[PDB]
Amino acid sequence: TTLLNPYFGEFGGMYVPQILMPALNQLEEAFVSAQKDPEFQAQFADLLKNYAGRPTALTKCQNITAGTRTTLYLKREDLLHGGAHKTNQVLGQALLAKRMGKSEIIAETGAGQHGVASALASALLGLKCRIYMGAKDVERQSPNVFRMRLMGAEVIPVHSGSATLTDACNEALRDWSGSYETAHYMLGTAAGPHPYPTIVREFQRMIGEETKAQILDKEGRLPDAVIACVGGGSNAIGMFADFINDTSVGLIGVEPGGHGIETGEHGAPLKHGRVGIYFGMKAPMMQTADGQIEESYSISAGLDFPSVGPQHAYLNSIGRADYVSITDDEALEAFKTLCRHEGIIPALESSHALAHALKMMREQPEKEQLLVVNLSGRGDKDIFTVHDILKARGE
Amino acid sequence: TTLLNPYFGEFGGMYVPQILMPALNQLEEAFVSAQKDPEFQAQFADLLKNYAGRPTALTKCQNITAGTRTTLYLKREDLLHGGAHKTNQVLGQALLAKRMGKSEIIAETGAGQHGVASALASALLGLKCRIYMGAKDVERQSPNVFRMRLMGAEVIPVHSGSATLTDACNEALRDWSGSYETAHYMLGTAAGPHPYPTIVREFQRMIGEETKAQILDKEGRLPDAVIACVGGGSNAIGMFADFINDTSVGLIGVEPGGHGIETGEHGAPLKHGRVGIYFGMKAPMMQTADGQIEESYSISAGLDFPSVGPQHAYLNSIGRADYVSITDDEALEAFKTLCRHEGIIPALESSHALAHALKMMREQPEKEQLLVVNLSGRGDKDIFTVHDILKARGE
Amino acid sequence: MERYENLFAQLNDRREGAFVPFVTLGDPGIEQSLKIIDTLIDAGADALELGVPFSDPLADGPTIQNANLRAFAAGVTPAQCFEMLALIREKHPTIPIGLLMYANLVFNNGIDAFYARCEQVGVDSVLVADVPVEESAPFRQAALRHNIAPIFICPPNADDDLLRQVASYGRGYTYLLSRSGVTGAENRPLHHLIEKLKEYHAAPALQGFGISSPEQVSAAVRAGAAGAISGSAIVKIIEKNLASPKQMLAELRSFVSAMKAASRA
Amino acid sequence: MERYENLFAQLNDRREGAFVPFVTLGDPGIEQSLKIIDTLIDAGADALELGVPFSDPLADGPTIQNANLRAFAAGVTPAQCFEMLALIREKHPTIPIGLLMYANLVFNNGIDAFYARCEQVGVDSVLVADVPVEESAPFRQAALRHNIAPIFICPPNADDDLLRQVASYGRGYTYLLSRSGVTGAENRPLHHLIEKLKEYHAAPALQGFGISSPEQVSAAVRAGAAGAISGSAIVKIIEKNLASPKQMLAELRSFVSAMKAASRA
Ligand SMILES: Cc1ncc(COP(=O)(O)O)c(C/N=C(\CNc2ccccc2O)C(=O)O)c1O
Ligand SMILES: Cc1ncc(COP(=O)(O)O)c(C/N=C(\CNc2ccccc2O)C(=O)O)c1O
Ligand SMILES: O=P(O)(O)OCCNS(=O)(=O)c1ccc(OC(F)(F)F)cc1
Ligand SMILES: O=P(O)(O)OCCNS(=O)(=O)c1ccc(OC(F)(F)F)cc1
Ligand SMILES: [Cl-]
Ligand SMILES: [Cl-]
Ligand SMILES: [Cl-]
Ligand SMILES: [Cl-]
Ligand SMILES: [Cl-]
Ligand SMILES: [Cl-]
Ligand SMILES: [Cl-]
Ligand SMILES: [Cl-]
Ligand SMILES: [Cl-]
Ligand SMILES: [Cl-]
Ligand SMILES: [Cl-]
Ligand SMILES: [Cl-]
Ligand SMILES: [Cl-]
Ligand SMILES: [Cl-]
Ligand SMILES: [Cl-]
Ligand SMILES: [Cl-]
Ligand SMILES: [Cl-]
Ligand SMILES: [Cl-]
Ligand SMILES: [Cl-]
Ligand SMILES: [Cl-]
Ligand SMILES: [Cl-]
Ligand SMILES: [Cl-]
Ligand SMILES: [Cs+]
Ligand SMILES: [Cs+]
Ligand SMILES: [Cs+]
Ligand SMILES: [Cs+]
Ligand SMILES: [Cs+]
Repeated sequence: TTLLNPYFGEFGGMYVPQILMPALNQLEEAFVSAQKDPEFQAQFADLLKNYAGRPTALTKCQNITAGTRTTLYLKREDLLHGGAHKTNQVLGQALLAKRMGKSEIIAETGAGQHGVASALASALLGLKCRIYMGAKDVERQSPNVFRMRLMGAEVIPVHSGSATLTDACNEALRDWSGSYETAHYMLGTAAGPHPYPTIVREFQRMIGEETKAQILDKEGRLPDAVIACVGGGSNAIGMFADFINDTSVGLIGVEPGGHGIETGEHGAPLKHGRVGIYFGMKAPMMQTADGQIEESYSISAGLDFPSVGPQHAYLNSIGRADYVSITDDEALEAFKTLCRHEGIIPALESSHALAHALKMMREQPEKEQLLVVNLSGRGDKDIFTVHDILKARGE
Repeated sequence: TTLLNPYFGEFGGMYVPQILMPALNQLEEAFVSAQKDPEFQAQFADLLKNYAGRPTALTKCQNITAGTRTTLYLKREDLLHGGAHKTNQVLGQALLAKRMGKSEIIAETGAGQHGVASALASALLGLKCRIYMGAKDVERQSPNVFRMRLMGAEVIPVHSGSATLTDACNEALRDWSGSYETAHYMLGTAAGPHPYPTIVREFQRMIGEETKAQILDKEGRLPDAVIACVGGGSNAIGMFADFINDTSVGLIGVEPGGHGIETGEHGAPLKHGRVGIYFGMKAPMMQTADGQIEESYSISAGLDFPSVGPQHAYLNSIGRADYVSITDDEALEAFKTLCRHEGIIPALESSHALAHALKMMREQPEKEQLLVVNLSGRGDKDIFTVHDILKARGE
Repeated sequence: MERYENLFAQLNDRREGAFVPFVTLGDPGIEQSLKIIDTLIDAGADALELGVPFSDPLADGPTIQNANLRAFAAGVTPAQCFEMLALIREKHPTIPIGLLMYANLVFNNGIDAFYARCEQVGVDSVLVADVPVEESAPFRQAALRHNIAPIFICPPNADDDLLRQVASYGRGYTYLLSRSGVTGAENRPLHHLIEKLKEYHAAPALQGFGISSPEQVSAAVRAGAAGAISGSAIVKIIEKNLASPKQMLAELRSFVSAMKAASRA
Repeated sequence: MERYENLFAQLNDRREGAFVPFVTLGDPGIEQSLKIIDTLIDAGADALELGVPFSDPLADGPTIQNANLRAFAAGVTPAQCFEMLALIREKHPTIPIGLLMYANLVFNNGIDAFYARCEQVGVDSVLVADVPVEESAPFRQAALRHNIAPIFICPPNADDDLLRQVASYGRGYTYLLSRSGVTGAENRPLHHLIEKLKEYHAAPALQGFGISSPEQVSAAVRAGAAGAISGSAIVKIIEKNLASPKQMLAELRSFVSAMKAASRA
């Protein structure tokens, strides 16, 4: 039994070896207890504000929407301490770990933003932190590898499989299955076995709560749509959550299209995969006809994952949220556009969200629409990858 | 004649070729007019808040002061858009440039944080931006070189002299002396000819104004001392300004000690140089017995400058502010301490300020004191320089 | 599931436990795998635990990860595994055959259709490593409708509710988990769990995860459990002799003989 | 400053302007510099503008930057420059000698002490490139107390207040600045400025910054100015012939002859 519903429609659940169920039930009750605890909430708020810098700005683009009837705001999670939204829920999970008497942290990372967030929260709060990261991602996001090691975290490159996020996820879970009495597994997205999809959403929902208050103050009304990239689902569900009951607000999640959906080299299982059981959850998966989990691809390490969180699969199924894809080339063009015309260097993950908003504007430039893009991180970790591309294509 | 006093005691002035005086007088009147203009101030405030992310957090250290009677807060300019306090006054100078009908920007940079700030403000506000940077600094701060070029700025390496900040300053001023009808020279610190020391202070004074309000709210009283690194003087005077009339508050500026003052390889002219005339101002200078301007040294490019702003020379002369130095090794130890025990990766420039506060605590650990460090930037630009050091010394 | 019932009856009338080796089907190739398994059975294996190659074996350490990879390097598909299972069953009509599955391979083409195919080829039990009792309902219902025993894990620190659930839901044998962690011969019983399972009328217990030497086998039988499973120790003998197929088989037969003997009281 | 007065009187009684070359003292070495300057004067230089090597010559483009560096490469100090100045004055008793200083070299050992040394070696004027009229008071007071003419720049777009200030404060000659920018022979008059300076009783005007060919010299004289200064064109002849000292001097003499001739109406 559980205290909370582990499913969103047919999606979710706790598909983990029996040995890990006490750990999951332990985490669920600690979360339920923390959510009712004024002292927990005040400590969490204190860290969000005074350590991480919340509330984050809501920036109105001027230049990139000129000559259209689109008004575009960027919710500036790139300004959060650590450089991405991943820091929000890590602070909350770290307080849950201390609440449970845990002293070590396990985490997976791909863009290395969740790893950086896990390392900085563990340094601040006195936890010992070890992080699995695919060897391919060690390379294309190497600034973050240095950053995690400078803060005292152990960084373990994973060379099996694709050497990307799936294999780091697998290694993390293998480790936790044999260290859970003393380690808390700080899962980095709104996926995995219950209660993680629920916990991660609640610990990221300030993204959308602030956005709602900010838009109402600046525009006197709700947005026509909010738009976020979807790697495992955390920044998108954090942006969506507070708008779910506002049925006029569109919710748009953007999956990586990689080299193009038709090439099969992409990271878009919600719209192009099929439901399966893996990473502790029933969710859309990229898989072979035989049920083998496929390798994903994205220029962006943070989106390069062959599955998706179960609340997004559910919101899609009932039609409350819509999901699209953006290719490597489209994300790169939006990256360049933002640097040059607004002076903000976005993460390549967030650039997928931006690219779709720019499409929405450009395709229908006389359509009146008020849009918010979740700018989930800054792009310092990407400048070397981007430079090698622009040089390969002669720029 | 001028509208405002160009001197702070004996220091300051306008020691520029006669050809540049109209440009300086033009800038002074535009500033005086902007400061009285509600619409200017509302536009500047709008950019500070909604684009750059102000107010910045005031973070209470927990771990690094444990077992002492020091309470230490960090004013988090590392969280500002662009990653350092340099962004504040750049937004204000860019609005002054538009107010004057200028369309191009010239700037110098050493740590590349002012260059990044100049490039991002020029992208946002529609100015064409070119930046001089010493070739040595091109290398040890190369992440910022990419960043400026991604935002559309032209980056010109300067190979003469030391190939550090002095030579970029010289090249910038040479350029402005022949392009001033169309370019605004966006000077990056509180030095140079009047009115820059005044303008830069007023456009950075929100650092100290916020700090005062934040400390009063959290502690119910003013700080015992505020502490800032001094490269040319802008983050320190921005922190100091609002406390100058609170005579109980100590003002402590920290110059780079480099390899040690006794080696002569340092960047501490206020305490170890002697007054001279150069970079358009009468100020303490590192110079030979003959009056040749000496080359400075610091592990930190942002502090590696053989002079200092004239308001700091004045505040020192009357005893209102005290100035100290911190060596390369001391700054590196404070860098490591902050990463590992608070989860914040500071700029090596700010690490000098932190190192002195940690000295103040460690030397007298039963002394009750409430301290604020100006954490002027984040350290992403330094991680490669720091890694090569830790490897050279076997870590 | 009747084959498990009959095996445990005869092992009872002989005062000995069961030795149950594990291999991944098709490691290092189909023909060598079938030959390996016959050698296991000839050397004295009482029952078999057989892994179907899966892309992401979460509960397996590097030894069995590399087994899965070798199989995939030989192009081994679940379909080919079912052809192998049919050939093994045809040679060995009374040997209990148990599968080690991951959930996506069961769910992929339809849970009922998976268990129906298991019944067609003569499989006796199915353990799905990443399905806890809390999610097991559609798997164990489909298992029973096709006369397949659903195997449930009894972990070291299980509570009473788990004990009663596993007793009532499982058939064939109860999987007595030696320890936390993942499979491996590099990381090495609880008598109280063995006896509570008996009181609740659970299927007989086999201990697994970390059993690599005859002493561990004798220890489990003495603790009152019905037998023991060894995967990685078997697999490494395969890994070490890839270039010597018949030196591999000689070493496998010697090892299994020693492990089987240790189960005889 | 009397030497300037007498030179402009005689140039008036001859219907010609002044040609005033510039070199950095000690470029490329002390002995070659003295020889260069004698060759300049023998070829027809009316007065001299002489730079003291400074570490950061803000108003100088790369040609004269490299002159400064060459001098420093020969170990040339301001002290050695004053010894050179004394040797030049001893050879040439009537030739006006003007220094191009940067402010820190004047302020360094004491402004009064700098001008006192200038008077001792026989310097006639001092232009401090980074001191505008707005900061000039202690420099021009010390200059006049030691019978040194303070030279002030009249820039292209000067207002009337500047014109009246420069007229009243300067002595010797007024520096008519050709254009914005820094020195150089790569980047190439205003008659209204020349005539307002006369009305206010300013010292006679010499044009500089960018004069590199005889035509530019003749143009300045025709515009009513009293002469013209060429630095970089002179300096590059030095730079190009560092390995041929006497080919250098031959080319210098030829060039100066042509520039001087152009000043003769
Ligand atoms: C700036 C930024 N913006 C968006 C994202 C997308 O992640 P999302 O908001 O959770 O959808 C990332 C993803 N980052 C990952 C992957 N994190 C991850 C992704 C998938 C499964 C497990 C994971 O730990 C990391 O490890 O840092 C990111 O860095
Ligand atoms: C994070 C950080 N923190 C502190 C500093 C020190 O500068 P300060 O606050 O002005 O004293 C820097 C200095 N940075 C410079 C030098 N800027 C500079 C320095 C000296 C003269 C001219 C300059 O443009 C830059 O160009 O980015 C910095 O990056
Ligand atoms: O002897 P070892 O260490 O190699 O272990 C052999 C295990 N092979 S197995 O099929 O019994 C087996 C049984 C259960 C497993 O996972 C689960 F417990 F979560 F269900 C995994 C493998
Ligand atoms: O012919 P060019 O281009 O080489 O110019 C030669 C100039 N040499 S100089 O001593 O007259 C001279 C005069 C004034 C200068 O700067 C100032 F105008 F700001 F004061 C610099 C050099
Ligand atoms: Cl269900
Ligand atoms: Cl709550
Ligand atoms: Cl509450
Ligand atoms: Cl509300
Ligand atoms: Cl409104
Ligand atoms: Cl395909
Ligand atoms: Cl299928
Ligand atoms: Cl799409
Ligand atoms: Cl419309
Ligand atoms: Cl004064
Ligand atoms: Cl004001
Ligand atoms: Cl006002
Ligand atoms: Cl107030
Ligand atoms: Cl208080
Ligand atoms: Cl020394
Ligand atoms: Cl001296
Ligand atoms: Cl000191
Ligand atoms: Cl005290
Ligand atoms: Cl047998
Ligand atoms: Cl039973
Ligand atoms: Cl002559
Ligand atoms: Cl006069
Ligand atoms: Cs803020
Ligand atoms: Cs618009
Ligand atoms: Cs994905
Ligand atoms: Cs303390
Ligand atoms: Cs300095």
